[PDB]
Amino acid sequence: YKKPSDAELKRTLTEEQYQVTQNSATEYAFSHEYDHLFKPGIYVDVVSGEPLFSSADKYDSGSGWPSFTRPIDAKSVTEHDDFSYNMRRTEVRSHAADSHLGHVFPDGPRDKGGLRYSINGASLKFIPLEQMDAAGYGALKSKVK
Ligand SMILES: CNC(=O)[C@H](CC[S@@](C)=O)NC(C)=O
Ligand SMILES: CNC(=O)[C@H](CC[S@@](C)=O)NC(C)=O
Repeated sequence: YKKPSDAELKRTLTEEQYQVTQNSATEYAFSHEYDHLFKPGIYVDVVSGEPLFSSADKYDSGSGWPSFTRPIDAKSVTEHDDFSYNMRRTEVRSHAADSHLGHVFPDGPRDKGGLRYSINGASLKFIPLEQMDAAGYGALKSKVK
């Protein structure tokens, strides 16, 4: 409920950020750095800068995309069913900017809830633990492992 026009996004995002978040174009498995990033911090929507994921919940599923057991809060994302490409899938988008993020699957680690949020790295901006104050995310420094 807080998204710019596509033309504004076209001039402010990279081609990969644009195609993934605005056209739901899945990045190639293993292609984004965030697939192999495991440092403390938060992952935010590239469009709104709203907090989406904590480093605490990030894990390697071996899929080739950033994987998380949960969003930072259920409120941060919007999920819906998708029956395209002949599949039953649940798409995940950010709440405020409504960016396409990826999909959620019921094959995540059971000790952490059983869900795998499979997210394009291109849909995210990583904010390191240390920069979280300077960038306005002080109050979430404690969701971070
Ligand atoms: C290759 N990755 C896995 O098998 C991951 C690792 C889980 S975490 C909690 O370290 N497990 C699953 C179910 O994807
Ligand atoms: C079973 N895997 C898929 O359907 C994945 C979705 C990954 S998340 C990042 O949307 N898509 C492809 C094209 O392999």
